[PDB]
Amino acid sequence: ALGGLEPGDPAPAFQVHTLDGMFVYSPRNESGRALIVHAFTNKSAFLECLWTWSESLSDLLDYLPSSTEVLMLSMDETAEQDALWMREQVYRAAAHRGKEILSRLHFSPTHVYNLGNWIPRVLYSWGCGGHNCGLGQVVFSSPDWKGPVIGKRLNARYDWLYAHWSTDPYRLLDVGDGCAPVASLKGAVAWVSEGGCSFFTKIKNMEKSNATGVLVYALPGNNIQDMNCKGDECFTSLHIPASMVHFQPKVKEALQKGRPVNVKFQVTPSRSFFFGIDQRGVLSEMGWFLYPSFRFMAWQAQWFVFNDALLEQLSQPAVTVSVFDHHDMHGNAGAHAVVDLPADISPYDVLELDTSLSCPGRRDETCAHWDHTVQLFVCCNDSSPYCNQELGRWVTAFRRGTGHWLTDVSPLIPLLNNKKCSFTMKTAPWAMPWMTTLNLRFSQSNKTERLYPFEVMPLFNGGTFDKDYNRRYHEITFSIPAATKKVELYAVITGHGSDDNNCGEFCVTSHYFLINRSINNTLVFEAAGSPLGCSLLVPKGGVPNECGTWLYGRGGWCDGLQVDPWRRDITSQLDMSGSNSVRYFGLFEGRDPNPKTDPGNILMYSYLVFYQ
Amino acid sequence: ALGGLEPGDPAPAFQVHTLDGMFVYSPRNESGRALIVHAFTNKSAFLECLWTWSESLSDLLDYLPSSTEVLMLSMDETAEQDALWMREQVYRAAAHRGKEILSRLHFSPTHVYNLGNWIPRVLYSWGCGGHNCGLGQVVFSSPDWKGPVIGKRLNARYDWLYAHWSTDPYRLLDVGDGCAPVASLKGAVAWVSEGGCSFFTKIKNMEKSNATGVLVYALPGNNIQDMNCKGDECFTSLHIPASMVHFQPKVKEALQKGRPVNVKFQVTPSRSFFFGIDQRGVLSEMGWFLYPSFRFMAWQAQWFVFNDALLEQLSQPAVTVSVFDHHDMHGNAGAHAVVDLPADISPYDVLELDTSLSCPGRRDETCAHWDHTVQLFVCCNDSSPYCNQELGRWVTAFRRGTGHWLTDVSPLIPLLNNKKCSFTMKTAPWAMPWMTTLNLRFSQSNKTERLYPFEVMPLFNGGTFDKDYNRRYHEITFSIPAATKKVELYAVITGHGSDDNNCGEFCVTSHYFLINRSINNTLVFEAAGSPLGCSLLVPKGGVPNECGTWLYGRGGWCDGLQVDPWRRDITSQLDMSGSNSVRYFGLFEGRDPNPKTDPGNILMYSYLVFYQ
Ligand SMILES: *[C@@H]1O[C@H](CO[C@@H]2O[C@@H](C)[C@@H](O)[C@@H](O)[C@@H]2O)[C@@H](O[C@@H]2O[C@H](CO)[C@@H](O)[C@H](O)[C@H]2NC(C)=O)[C@H](O)[C@H]1NC(C)=O
Ligand SMILES: *[C@@H]1O[C@H](CO[C@@H]2O[C@@H](C)[C@@H](O)[C@@H](O)[C@@H]2O)[C@@H](O[C@@H]2O[C@H](CO)[C@@H](O)[C@H](O)[C@H]2NC(C)=O)[C@H](O)[C@H]1NC(C)=O
Ligand SMILES: *[C@@H]1O[C@H](CO)[C@@H](O[C@@H]2O[C@H](CO)[C@@H](O)[C@H](O)[C@H]2NC(C)=O)[C@H](O)[C@H]1NC(C)=O
Ligand SMILES: *[C@@H]1O[C@H](CO)[C@@H](O[C@@H]2O[C@H](CO)[C@@H](O)[C@H](O)[C@H]2NC(C)=O)[C@H](O)[C@H]1NC(C)=O
Ligand SMILES: *[C@@H]1O[C@H](CO)[C@@H](O)[C@H](O)[C@H]1NC(C)=O
Ligand SMILES: *[C@@H]1O[C@H](CO)[C@@H](O)[C@H](O)[C@H]1NC(C)=O
Ligand SMILES: *[C@@H]1O[C@H](CO)[C@@H](O)[C@H](O)[C@H]1NC(C)=O
Ligand SMILES: *[C@@H]1O[C@H](CO)[C@@H](O)[C@H](O)[C@H]1NC(C)=O
Repeated sequence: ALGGLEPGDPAPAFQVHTLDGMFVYSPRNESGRALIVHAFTNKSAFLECLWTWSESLSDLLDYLPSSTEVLMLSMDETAEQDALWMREQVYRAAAHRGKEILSRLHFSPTHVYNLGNWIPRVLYSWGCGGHNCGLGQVVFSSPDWKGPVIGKRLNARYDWLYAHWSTDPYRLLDVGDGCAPVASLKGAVAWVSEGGCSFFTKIKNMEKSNATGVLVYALPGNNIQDMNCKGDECFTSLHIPASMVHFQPKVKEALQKGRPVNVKFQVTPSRSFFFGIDQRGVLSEMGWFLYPSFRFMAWQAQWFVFNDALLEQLSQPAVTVSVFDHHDMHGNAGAHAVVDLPADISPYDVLELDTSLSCPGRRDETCAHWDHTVQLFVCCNDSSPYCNQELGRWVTAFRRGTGHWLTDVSPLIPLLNNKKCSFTMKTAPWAMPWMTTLNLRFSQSNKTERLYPFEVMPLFNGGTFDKDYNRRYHEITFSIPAATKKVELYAVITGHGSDDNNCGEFCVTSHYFLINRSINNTLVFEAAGSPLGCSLLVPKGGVPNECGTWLYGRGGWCDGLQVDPWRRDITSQLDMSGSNSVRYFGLFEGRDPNPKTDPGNILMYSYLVFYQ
Repeated sequence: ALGGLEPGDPAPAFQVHTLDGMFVYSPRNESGRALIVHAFTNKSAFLECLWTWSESLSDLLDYLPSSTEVLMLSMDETAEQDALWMREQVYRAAAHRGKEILSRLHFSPTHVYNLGNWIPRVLYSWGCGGHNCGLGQVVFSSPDWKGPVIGKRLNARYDWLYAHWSTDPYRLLDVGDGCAPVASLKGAVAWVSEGGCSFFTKIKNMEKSNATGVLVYALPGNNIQDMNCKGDECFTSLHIPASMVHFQPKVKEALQKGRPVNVKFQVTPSRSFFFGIDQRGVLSEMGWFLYPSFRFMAWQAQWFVFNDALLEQLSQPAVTVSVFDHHDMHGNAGAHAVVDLPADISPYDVLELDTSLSCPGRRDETCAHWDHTVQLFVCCNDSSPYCNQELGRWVTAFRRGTGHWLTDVSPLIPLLNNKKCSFTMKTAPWAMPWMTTLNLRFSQSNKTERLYPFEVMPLFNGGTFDKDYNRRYHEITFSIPAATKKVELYAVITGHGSDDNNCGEFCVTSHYFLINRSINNTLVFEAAGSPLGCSLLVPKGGVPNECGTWLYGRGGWCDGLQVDPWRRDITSQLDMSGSNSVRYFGLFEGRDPNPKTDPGNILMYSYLVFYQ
């Protein structure tokens, strides 16, 4: 019944009533605007802050694409008033700003249990149970009270306090504002009031007072806020959890009486608050929301656009060779396959890889909970140096299986020196299983002065980022073959791990390919270490709304995205008729690395390509 | 997260608050009382009638086992009052009756969105979308009204009106009581008021007035009722649908004004209203509810008991041989396998078959929507008559995959005359795929005077139930081998199809095995044709709450249950030293069948077994 209501299936047509009229969705054979259906409920402080926080509304008005529509439903019994409240909030935010986006926003006062469509089934069956998704509740219990008092809570920013609450009951002690250290609480959760001083200061003072946790209650008539640091506050690390709730007269009266009070934290599973329909009418999951900002939706929308632009590229003329079709990957072997390439790949001067790393199930919940590198090695002649050489590199997403990327690896065509070859896609041995689908697309460029690769010589590999990292690399002297018109450097470099300086994965590390000991060739990961360095690559293929730190700018790569190779032309630098020398070296802050604890890692694959 | 929350997985421990105290469920290594969790919502007239209809409460108080517990939650915002209302209704029903059952009923005033447990996830993810499950709603729309009016509706009894509503909009005409024929409505749904005359009379008069449907509105302050016939009314067949709703002043005022009024019918998907935990802590689906009566729960509970009693039997000492392990079945081939039986099965005088017919997925929604016969044939020597002979017969359930039966087929042991044999489980070729798991259990009986079968001779087969049915059967003359102490008749007979007399599947047909033309041997399907003939076999293995007419008493079989063979001893009738004659014949009402239209079918497999 109702057809397929799982990710990847088409979205059946439907009709809804809204303050502006009848909103009708009908599948089309063409590509149109993507849709985002959002279900709002007053029982979650996450959505309340989403719709009340000015930053979230500004992000929605600014970063939302111009080719996306949003529909809002209310699962609460006050849907009629809830829709009007949301519309008023949006209009007030858009005041003295753009107003075209309003035409793409629709608010349905209809009750969820009266739609008469397939939407409630999707909302119920697409349960999130993850980051900032799932009603977080706080239960206050006292012997005097005949029953508990249940309220909403919003956990602090994921990037500030990594400590998590425990299901075991806690105590509760009144500490007023909480920004002045007290004698001691003896492992009793603090009951503090927002305002007066800083939030970070409150948490720090409570931790210094021997407190297992803190609970900020908003003053009457106020709203919950997202707890986060500001500059100097973030360097300091706090090892206790915290959350913000509303004000309850009962707990205050009990504390004044001196009666014991206990507090418990729970996560009640809820219904999906977001689900998207792609530009082609395909149902898609919107991932997780790390913190209450509408930006997470916009990024998802951006991805949809890219996906469409991707699906148009694959439809173009090209010779397709399928290597993997949902082939399972896990362990050392990973995914091994053997293919028979066309008889003659010489005319094809362009080679691309279309890759899709999905999970065993359609839903994202059945995916790996970590990001692990993936490498594609190719072997066509064991008696040649090209065997087991890396052809492409990718990075998995945090519990997402919608990844679909296209990478240009044309200069590595000479590695395929045999009509029959073997391809091995490998990841971390201890990684959870994945399902890889890979296709090689051969094509001829539109360039008039077409050039064809004929030789690929590996230059240097990676290694541990230690003080001896640059001591293992020696100058390579090579002579250029005749009938050569162009020389290129093709290097795939990625830093991993953390050290005293958080280097490797979050390091601004420079890599130099000195040529003829006379000219530099620099690759720098400037975006590394930035809070949102990897958030700008979603239009380019990055998978957004991942269950992890997918926003941090990494060194040379990003989560849920292929590693775009670094290609440089050095035909001018080299002496086309004579010998040349090349030497690699990596540096940090302009000096060799000196990691005293937990040294990082550098995975590199470098090649020198000669064109006819 | 939350472990496995699908059918067949264990139920994690949990705690809930109720008017009587703290209800705690903790898995145990032993077997205890089964549990039934029911979610109630005021938005469904089905549950409202369930909790307001006296018949349903009486059925709950009478047929509910004494080893079952029921917990009730309310998904509505009035849970506190809803639980008290349910408790008051139950107590009033139990007045002047038994009160022990009350100790096994618990009512939780806690809101569903505040449980803090795994129950809401199951309720949301176990969507029903089927018979009398899924909010049936009626939408009244008029040009004068700025918005539609949505109300609850309860479709008439499934066994009375098979006509179904259409998603297309209808009209609405006021016809008062509706038990007096009018001029004509011209394909306009009738708007009638309950009371004054009979419901069947109202529907008949409306159909005679050229009406596409009828809608009964209950008087203000009244409640919806289940539409059904009474004796003479049921013989007559009506080809239009009908439903009962509440009274709306707006539609009445509009009709008085003469303004056009349109009515539409929809089915909004909802959350699961019932889910059960077996005696061993395994989550189990409760199937569908054909009409609003609590009996459907009780039957399910009964099944649980049987299941436990079944699982204890399998744990007993026995030689187990697995033939199928979730082997797929579909098409003509069905499921074919080859097994190597023990070296010597002579000492094992008892042979049983443990069978489980599940679906491709754990959920019942992925199951076949029809009941189809299943037969197990065995071949051990192509040069022997025993090849391709039937060993066991089963009947699938309407969209249920919890079937697990144990059938005694010991007299058919001689069919296994070779250590290696081939087993073929076959169903209707056009049937949806199933997954069969079969095990043969050999055991030695506790009887002191043990007897061992050594010869099985087929006697007669089935055929089409026509006037020539008995003309194709001739007397079989057989001589008994020496060293024989007992002779048995083992016949598996099943009627199928319908005819002018509804014979075959719903026929009281007698089968006679005349022996030596001197003594009868009668098998009669007395329960055939009864409304609840097959409802009494749930404790014996019948799968209850099927998506079909599983309550009707069939001829010699029942839905979701094995066909228990008919075994009779005739050692006295036969001349142990001499020849004997046997002749089969089937009769209806004491006479040969004379089906003028759509003749039925009789599937029979008969054997004469000789014991040492
Ligand atoms: C190739 O570059 C290296 C490294 O210099 C880096 O880039 C410079 C522009 C500057 O930012 C340095 O701090 C970087 O480390 C050159 O060798 C180094 O040159 C620097 C001065 O630029 C000197 O202090 C170091 O001792 C040199 N050696 C090292 C770092 O090992 C090199 O000269 C460049 N090649 C050329 C210009 O042909
Ligand atoms: C075996 O039974 C048949 C069938 O009789 C049936 O059972 C009877 C008790 C009675 O209910 C009949 O109406 C049933 O049909 C006997 O043969 C028939 O006997 C009936 C009278 O009982 C007679 O009218 C029929 O013509 C007979 N023949 C038929 C129905 O084909 C038969 O005699 C029985 N065998 C015995 C007693 O040894
Ligand atoms: C969402 O729920 C919160 C929490 O109940 C509501 O917050 C209330 O807001 C009103 C209006 O400012 C205050 O008077 C109350 O004191 C607040 N707390 C309560 C009622 O507990 C909030 O209004 C709700 N939002 C919507 C749109 O209904
Ligand atoms: C379930 O919903 C129905 C339909 O709304 C309620 O029926 C109402 O019952 C009251 C009390 O007898 C009447 O006064 C109303 O006229 C009825 N119809 C309405 C309100 O539309 C019924 O009470 C509800 N049950 C519970 C337990 O809340
Ligand atoms: C916290 O407890 C520790 C236990 O070792 C104690 O040394 C310390 O002084 C306490 N700090 C307070 C009460 O601020
Ligand atoms: C590998 O290359 C060598 C080069 O001498 C060639 O002789 C050999 O046949 C090649 N092997 C295959 C399997 O193509
Ligand atoms: C119903 O319509 C049919 C159309 O053939 C007509 O013959 C019949 O008289 C009508 N019956 C009524 C209006 O009762
Ligand atoms: C079948 O039975 C016959 C009886 O003569 C015997 O000769 C033959 O070997 C048997 N076949 C098998 C496969 O057991």
